[PDB]
Amino acid sequence: MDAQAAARLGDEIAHGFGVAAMVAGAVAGALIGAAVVAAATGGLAAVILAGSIAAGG
Amino acid sequence: TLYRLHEADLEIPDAWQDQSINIFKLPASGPAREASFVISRDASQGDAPFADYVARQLENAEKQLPGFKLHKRWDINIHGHAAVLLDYQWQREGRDLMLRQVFIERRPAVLITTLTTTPADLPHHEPAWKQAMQTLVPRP
Amino acid sequence: TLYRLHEADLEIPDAWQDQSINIFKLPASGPAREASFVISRDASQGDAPFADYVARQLENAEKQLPGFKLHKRWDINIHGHAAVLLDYQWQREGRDLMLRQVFIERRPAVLITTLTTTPADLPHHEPAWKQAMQTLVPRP
Repeated sequence: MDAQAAARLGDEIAHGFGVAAMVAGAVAGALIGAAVVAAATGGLAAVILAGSIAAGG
Repeated sequence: TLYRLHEADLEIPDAWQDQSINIFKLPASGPAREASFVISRDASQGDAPFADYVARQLENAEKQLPGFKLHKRWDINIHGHAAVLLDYQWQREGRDLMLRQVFIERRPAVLITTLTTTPADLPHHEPAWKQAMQTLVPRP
Repeated sequence: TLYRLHEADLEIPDAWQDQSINIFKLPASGPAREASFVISRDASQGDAPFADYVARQLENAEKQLPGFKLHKRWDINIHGHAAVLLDYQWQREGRDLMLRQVFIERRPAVLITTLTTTPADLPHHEPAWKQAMQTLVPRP
């Protein structure tokens, strides 16, 4: 478990910056889906990147 | 709210808003690279009819996904629930991604299944994807 | 290989890798701000014993989180499953973050619960968190 990411994720979602919070349904699913296909990472890492993707747009 | 997950049950206050995401990575196979299957929830629908909710989802996807291309719209049914199936593609860092997204009307939130692959690899993973969605039973 | 989620049942091939993350945003309450409650899985443990697995988690958290330092640790049993509870503190961009994390031994993957808040706000979110964990019933 990446404590780095669990902390980042838990922090981001607390402040309203989770993926499902900032973009529509279809988009959040699509962003999460791309992150997983793009490293030895896990679900946490994927959800974080989906939010960084969503934020840069 | 008693909340069930694959590995346990636990009670959740109703003031907690759910953003849970099930994620399955389809392993690489032969010529095809790895794909992803994701279950997400969306509680945005409010009072609009379902058919118009999907439209709001389409308009948002065309606006925010770069290189959006719609391939198919399917107004179908899943075990008594109105459903819409979306085949579209968008571009991520020069790579063409082929998406297959299902919106299943439910309260308090729409269930969304999203398969991400490449147009070339889609036919390879369509069997496994077809397997899962035909097995989906929304729970009361 | 049937997969159970709060809203449906479905068959998932075993070749697919589970990376699911349950996510809840805790509402602000009194002087305290919103918190998050996350359930993640980990298959890295392998054959190493829980204690040495839990051991390795702190070693990595202690080098990777700026300003790490450990407040508490429990060793408890949840319905026959060994569990360790950690209260530790770290700073992200100069603001104090507090984590309450429980590792529940299980296979094929260890269950992990993570509550994020601030040292100040932990007492205000603790009652609801206590509700959630006193009800967690693992499946056999």
